[PDB]
Amino acid sequence: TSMVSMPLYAVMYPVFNELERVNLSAAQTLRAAFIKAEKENPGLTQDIIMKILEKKSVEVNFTESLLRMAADDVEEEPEFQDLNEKARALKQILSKIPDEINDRVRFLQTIKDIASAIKELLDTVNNVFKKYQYQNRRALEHQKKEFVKYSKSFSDTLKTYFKDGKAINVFVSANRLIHQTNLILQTFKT
Amino acid sequence: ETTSMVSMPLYAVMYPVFNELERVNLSAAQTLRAAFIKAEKENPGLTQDIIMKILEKKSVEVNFTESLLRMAADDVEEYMIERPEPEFQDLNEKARALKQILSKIPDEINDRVRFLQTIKDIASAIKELLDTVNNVFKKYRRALEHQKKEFVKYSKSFSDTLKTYFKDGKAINVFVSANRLIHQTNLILQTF
Amino acid sequence: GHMRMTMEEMKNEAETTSMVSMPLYAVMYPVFNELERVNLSAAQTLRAAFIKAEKENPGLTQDIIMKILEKKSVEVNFTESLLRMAADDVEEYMIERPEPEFQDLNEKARALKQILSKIPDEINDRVRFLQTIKDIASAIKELLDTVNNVRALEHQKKEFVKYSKSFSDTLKTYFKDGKAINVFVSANRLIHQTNLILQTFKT
Amino acid sequence: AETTSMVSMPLYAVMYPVFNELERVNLSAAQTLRAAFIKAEKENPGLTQDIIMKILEKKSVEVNFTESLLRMAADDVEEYEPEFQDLNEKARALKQILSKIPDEINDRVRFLQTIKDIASAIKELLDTVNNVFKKYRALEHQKKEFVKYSKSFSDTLKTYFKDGKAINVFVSANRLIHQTNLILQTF
Amino acid sequence: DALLADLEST
Repeated sequence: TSMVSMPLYAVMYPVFNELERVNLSAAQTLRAAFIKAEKENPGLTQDIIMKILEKKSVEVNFTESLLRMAADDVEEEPEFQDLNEKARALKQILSKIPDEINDRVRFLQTIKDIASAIKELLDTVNNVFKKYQYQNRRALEHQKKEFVKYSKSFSDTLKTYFKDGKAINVFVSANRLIHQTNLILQTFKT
Repeated sequence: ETTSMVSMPLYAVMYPVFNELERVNLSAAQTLRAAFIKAEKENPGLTQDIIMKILEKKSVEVNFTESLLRMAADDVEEYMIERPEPEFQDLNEKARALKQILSKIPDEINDRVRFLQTIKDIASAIKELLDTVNNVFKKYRRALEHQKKEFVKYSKSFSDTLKTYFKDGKAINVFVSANRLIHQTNLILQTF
Repeated sequence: GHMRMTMEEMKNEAETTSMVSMPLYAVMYPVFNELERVNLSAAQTLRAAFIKAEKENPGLTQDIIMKILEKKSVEVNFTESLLRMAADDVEEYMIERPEPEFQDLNEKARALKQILSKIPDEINDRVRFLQTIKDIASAIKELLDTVNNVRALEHQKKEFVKYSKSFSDTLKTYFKDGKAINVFVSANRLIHQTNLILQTFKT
Repeated sequence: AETTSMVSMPLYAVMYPVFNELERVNLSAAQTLRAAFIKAEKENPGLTQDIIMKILEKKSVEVNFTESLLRMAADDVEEYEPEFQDLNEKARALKQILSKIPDEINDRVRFLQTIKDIASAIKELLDTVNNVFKKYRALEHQKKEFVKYSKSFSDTLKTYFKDGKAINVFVSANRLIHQTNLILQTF
Repeated sequence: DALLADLEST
């Protein structure tokens, strides 16, 4: 006859629901975990969420660090190699973001350089298409669109940032773009 | 040394969380800790994604916290005392008022001008509640006494959150503190 | 034994977090959580529909919920009808056997279900209802004897008496609540447990 | 399994009117949900009845939530030229009054006042629509719908004055707050 | 039997 437990369904459920694609069985075991623990301890989930939220700092600091880490080349013909520079360079600007963001002008310049960096990565990508047998570009064009979905996403994320002041979303987005940049490379490599 | 950097949040965020909850429900803590440790072991980076998704959903929790605060208006006379006298008349009401002031925070919290006006009323209602606390406190004992300590701490922790607000902007903590304060007030009125 | 979510449902659920949508999570989601074990297909299919419809029209679930609560009286009646209906088919659940004692148990079982099925019609006059509480008490005391005059069987004795106790509990709340629907549903479970006893002396 | 069994009647006595009502404002939802319920019920009858009972058990949860949603209406006052400014304003004002209902409902006069305060605000806003219509197409259909729930809201009120039952008011108020938004987007 | 007599008295 009350809602001490609302955040269990309103927050944690959708959280586990939304990872599922990542790994299904852990999502399940934890849902079950919180579910049992809430049943015995109404209010517990909420106190748990509130404490997580209190740690935003640490968490932001940590996301910045992954981002910085995300650059330096993680392992795994003239344009078999000279493609990788535009990847490398994009990854590099993205990884710098955390230390540019807190200064409007230098961040003004940052975005320009990323916009530059992707647009001209896009060109390196467009201008390499021609080197694969044209009757099998299924994965290529696929990955290009994906990378574009996320590049799109990144721009909205920039957009909301000036409205928000919520920096993490930028790092989070920028990170996803990076992985994305890796998938393109995994795709064009194979 | 052998564990991934991606797994850091397990130790920097969740362990601190479980160590606090251990102070209350050792089983809940143990089990939930165990859950996460097994889940992270299996999926280096999972905890970090759990955390990001929670954070992505802050607004659900802002609304929620604002909501309990606003609802408090109905529970303002929750836990009046049914002993009749001016020692208990003065306690009843000064708690009713404080609770009512606190539940009005959400309406004023945006008009920074009017909100500063409101600040003083709370400081006032609190002081007046204390003035009737240190009025019946020594009148009547050991095992039922520690509540006075709580209220003072939290009521300051409220103002500290009030400071942080004009710095931050994130009203949630103000809502959250405000809520705790209402709980503490009920706790005081619960002793009797 | 657990629902799975599509990429699109996952995407909807994330897009839909405004306060107006919370009943999707607070009311329906636990519903689907319980359904899950009984009917995986249904649970999943219905969760999918709610998620989509809610994304597309934040507010929709609440509208549906509030409309359903507006039909409390229809459900009250239906539940009365179910309870009324419950005391029938004396033949099927009964002990097939025509004996001096085995036919006598049927007779004492048919008695109880009958008082119980009549509750919706006695619950309004406190005097009659009061009487019916008594008559029920008898029917129960009188029946549990006829059982001990004639170990999974132990479990039924336990369950029956447990549901017997629960009915009293619910009863006690109604005089503090005026919500007859709790009484009916309750009575109706006791009738079922009475049926379950006779099932074991059929097997 | 061709003849419907008794235990499925809430499908028809409760779920169908809800969908038949919903249909009038949301075909895909109405169709998809009804379709889903029909299928489920066909495959495991008594299912609809079980869901309704789960939903019914949550009444009080549900009643809190509705009030709370009404109190919160306060923050959504930005939600979505001179004669414009007046409309965008007398709108905000209606929402702010309705959102104070939970506070005013317990009392004799305070509520009575508020009811007049509402009736003023409703008429006031109504007037400012024509200050945008009769000065500057699909707007007319809304106006009609708005007035319908405004009328519907007044129904609830005097009905409440018999019942003492509030959610009806909270629910009615919430829809009204929703029409007003739906007017304010219809530009 | 304790519960039974109790209910009966209720």
